[PDB]
Amino acid sequence: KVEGDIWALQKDVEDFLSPLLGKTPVTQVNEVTGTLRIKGYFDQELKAWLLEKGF
Amino acid sequence: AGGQWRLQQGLAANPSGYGPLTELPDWSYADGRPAPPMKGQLRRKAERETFARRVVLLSQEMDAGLQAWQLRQQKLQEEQRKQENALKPKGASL
Amino acid sequence: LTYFSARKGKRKTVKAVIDRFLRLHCGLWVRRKAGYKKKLWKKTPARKKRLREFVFCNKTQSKLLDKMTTSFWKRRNWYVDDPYQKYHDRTNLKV
Amino acid sequence: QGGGARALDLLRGLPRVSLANLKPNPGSKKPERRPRGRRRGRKCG
Amino acid sequence: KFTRSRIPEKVFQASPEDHEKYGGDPQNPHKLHIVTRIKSTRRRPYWEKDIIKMLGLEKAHTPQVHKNIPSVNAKLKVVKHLIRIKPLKLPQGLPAEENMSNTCLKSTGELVVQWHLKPVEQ
Amino acid sequence: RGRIPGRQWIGKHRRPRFVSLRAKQNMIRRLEIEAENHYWLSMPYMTREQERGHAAVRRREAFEAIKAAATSKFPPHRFIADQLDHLNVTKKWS
RNA sequence: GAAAUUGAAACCUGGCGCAAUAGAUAUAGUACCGCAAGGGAAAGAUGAAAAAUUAUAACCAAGCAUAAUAUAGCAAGGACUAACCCCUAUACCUUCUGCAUAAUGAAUUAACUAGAAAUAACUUUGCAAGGAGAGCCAAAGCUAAGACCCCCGAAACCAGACGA
RNA sequence: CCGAGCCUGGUGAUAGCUGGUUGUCCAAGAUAGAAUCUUAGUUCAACUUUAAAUUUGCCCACAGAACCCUCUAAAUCCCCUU
RNA sequence: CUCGGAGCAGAACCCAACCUCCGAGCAGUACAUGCUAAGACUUCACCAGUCAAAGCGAACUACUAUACUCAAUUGAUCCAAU
Ligand SMILES: [K+]
Ligand SMILES: [K+]
Ligand SMILES: [K+]
Ligand SMILES: [K+]
Ligand SMILES: [K+]
Ligand SMILES: [K+]
Ligand SMILES: [K+]
Ligand SMILES: [K+]
Ligand SMILES: [K+]
Ligand SMILES: [Mg+2]
Ligand SMILES: [Mg+2]
Ligand SMILES: [Mg+2]
Ligand SMILES: [Mg+2]
Ligand SMILES: [Mg+2]
Ligand SMILES: [Mg+2]
Ligand SMILES: [Mg+2]
Ligand SMILES: [Mg+2]
Ligand SMILES: [Mg+2]
Ligand SMILES: [Mg+2]
Ligand SMILES: [Mg+2]
Ligand SMILES: [Mg+2]
Ligand SMILES: [Mg+2]
Ligand SMILES: [Mg+2]
Ligand SMILES: [Mg+2]
Ligand SMILES: [Mg+2]
Ligand SMILES: [Mg+2]
Ligand SMILES: [Mg+2]
Ligand SMILES: [Mg+2]
Ligand SMILES: [Mg+2]
Ligand SMILES: [Mg+2]
Ligand SMILES: [Mg+2]
Ligand SMILES: [Mg+2]
Ligand SMILES: [Mg+2]
Ligand SMILES: [Mg+2]
Ligand SMILES: [Mg+2]
Ligand SMILES: [Mg+2]
Ligand SMILES: [Mg+2]
Ligand SMILES: [Mg+2]
Ligand SMILES: [Mg+2]
Ligand SMILES: [Mg+2]
Repeated sequence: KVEGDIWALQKDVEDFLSPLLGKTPVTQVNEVTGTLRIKGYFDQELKAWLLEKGF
Repeated sequence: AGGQWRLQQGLAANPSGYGPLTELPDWSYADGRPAPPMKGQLRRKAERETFARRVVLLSQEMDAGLQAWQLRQQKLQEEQRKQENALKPKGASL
Repeated sequence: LTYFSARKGKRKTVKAVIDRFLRLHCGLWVRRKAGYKKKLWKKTPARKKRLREFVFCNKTQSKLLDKMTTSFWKRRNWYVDDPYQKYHDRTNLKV
Repeated sequence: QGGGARALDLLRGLPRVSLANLKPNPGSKKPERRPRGRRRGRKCG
Repeated sequence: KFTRSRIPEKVFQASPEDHEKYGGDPQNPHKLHIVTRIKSTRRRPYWEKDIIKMLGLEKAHTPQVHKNIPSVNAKLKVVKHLIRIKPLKLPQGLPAEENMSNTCLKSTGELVVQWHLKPVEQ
Repeated sequence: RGRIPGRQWIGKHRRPRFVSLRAKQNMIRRLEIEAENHYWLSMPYMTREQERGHAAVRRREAFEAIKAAATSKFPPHRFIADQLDHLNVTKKWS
């Protein structure tokens, strides 16, 4: 359910998850469906991260 | 024919190998402007460069490894000297 | 195995598997050792204890029994005071 | 906001959507294999 | 039964006569090898096929440089009958960054850092 | 009238095979090459103790690249433009 | 392989059916075959007008004819001024450890003649601790779609008829 | 055309057996055994294929792996480095 | 026709022949050969088989006492008896 510039979301996600993983995460951007797919389990980290952002 | 003779002269056994007959450009523009390099020569130039860099990389690793081993031997010798010092002996010898 | 029944057109369950094996919802199958009630007088207590154990099945046997049973036996059950309730889910499993 | 506005105004300059230019999403229609040809014929797997 | 072959260490002990024949200097051993495969790996046991791949000798008559160290030499001793081993010579020393693109490996085992494709004026 | 029983090159009775002059020379030529290989394997540049660990850093980094490429597999990105460009199949002149 | 229980829709005149080896066997259960029960075909093609019949041109399989043949060889290839002469080359399918094999099938042409589907899993959408247009599944699941499973052949067995 | 008629039906009987199995192109690909009225077949391993996860795999330095016994075998296992 | 030892198969494992040899289908002593539980082995799959620290409960301060001696010394499911 991502609207607008999904590529902006990917850079923010990569910046946020880089310290935790120690490397750039492997992500897939689906412009058609507005879906960002990330390798690994980061649901709890991203839910709090998106909640802080105001979403 | 003549492969062994070419080796004795320091040349490639196959005349199509390294040399002016192969590596030089086959043609140039009539006004004198040089032609673009042949695709075969570009492949050989890149392949030779990788071989040259591999020679340097192997040489530097062995040089670095020899220094590291020599550094360890020097360090091992120094450690023996320090342990010699201790408290002055006493008893019968005093 | 009956892949398409003659009256309903549905896959049937081999009831021999049900009477012998228990499928944990995690995908594992639990069975009893063969001959654990046979000739106990000639078997050492160390051997007899191993026969009384409830062991798991390997990937091939577990996959075989999945094909021989319908989706009814793979559903999640909430039996009251189920002895095997704690074994229906995996913990700290990697890969 | 390059996801919503950009995906629509780009559609303005494209030909009208009709029944003659509809395709399934890639990867959603796996090709059908038939026992024809040298590869999948003969003993047919 | 056909098994792997244990080569005695006496085979790899150079006599003074050998040094004069091949010109090598035991006190200054060559740093690098020039290994070229001149024999096919077919009709040879699989362990010889694997070692050829490890040494990067898949294509015959393609020179490959390897370090003259006991571990590398151990692999060479297994497939010594399939390869030609020559010492790498550096008449002008190791190539530098300036002359990396002007190097050539001659048939004599010498790596020349300058390659002008011109006859000598001498 | 002179026939080999069974197949020629297999069995208890075989067709005799003889070594020609050039057959010997070819074997001797390859024997000389291997003899020179024995000489060049008799002079290692470093001992086993000196060699140890001199290339561990590069070998470890080489395998980390293999691990990185192995764990980087993922479906490629999907773009709206690629899906929308399929409408051009019915583009016509006005 | 149930049952209790549950409980919906229902406007004939349509076709991502066949088009003369197809679609019924069918132009017909006729011709023909059998004592009988029974088995069971093949095919037609002008045009607005035949009360326009010197009409409706032509080109297309195998088979021939126009037009037999010239050293030598899986009949071809490389070629060549030149068809051949020169050089190179042990048909195909099946079956096998292995087939030019003197193992199998095939005169040839046209038409017909042989991969059907669950269980999960994967891939791509939807929605999401929910999914699904009552049922079912669910400790990221669930719903929907795509995608995998041939042809011919016995000697027999049984039931009911028809035959001295 | 009788070691037991013929016709129809069950019937598209069944066949671990034989034969056949239709467009183009590319890629990976030859594999210890065990059980079986089983060795003309199957199932499980092994091998092979695809997708996926993440981490060592192969080649191998010392050190190390038995007495009894006639061949005091070629070698193997283990194994950092590379 | 199943099981075990030895040679073939000399040194980790494995390895066939209607190959060369010898055996097994028990016996004896206990009556904690009670219970339970880390980590392992495994007859090339599976089934089956094998070894086990700690702990509970015993034994025990004499008892090479703590999963008997022994090489094989054996038979799945269904079913039947209780
Ligand atoms: K095929
Ligand atoms: K193939
Ligand atoms: K012979
Ligand atoms: K055939
Ligand atoms: K046959
Ligand atoms: K023959
Ligand atoms: K034959
Ligand atoms: K025949
Ligand atoms: K069979
Ligand atoms: Mg064919
Ligand atoms: Mg003969
Ligand atoms: Mg008809
Ligand atoms: Mg009619
Ligand atoms: Mg014709
Ligand atoms: Mg000829
Ligand atoms: Mg010929
Ligand atoms: Mg045969
Ligand atoms: Mg042949
Ligand atoms: Mg003939
Ligand atoms: Mg034939
Ligand atoms: Mg035959
Ligand atoms: Mg015919
Ligand atoms: Mg199917
Ligand atoms: Mg399917
Ligand atoms: Mg037939
Ligand atoms: Mg009967
Ligand atoms: Mg009857
Ligand atoms: Mg009469
Ligand atoms: Mg009769
Ligand atoms: Mg059949
Ligand atoms: Mg049969
Ligand atoms: Mg291939
Ligand atoms: Mg039996
Ligand atoms: Mg078999
Ligand atoms: Mg190994
Ligand atoms: Mg290692
Ligand atoms: Mg032995
Ligand atoms: Mg082995
Ligand atoms: Mg095992
Ligand atoms: Mg204890």
